[PDB]
Amino acid sequence: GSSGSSGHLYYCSQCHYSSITKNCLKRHVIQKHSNIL
Ligand SMILES: [Zn+2]
Repeated sequence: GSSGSSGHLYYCSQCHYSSITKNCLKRHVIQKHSNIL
């Protein structure tokens, strides 16, 4: 047998969250974090 990490997801700019595409992930950054400089 064998072992390893899970399939690819795009990771958040400010936490450990991840999603399918940047087009979904940006909504998490808009809603859950301070999306400012
Ligand atoms: Zn996040």
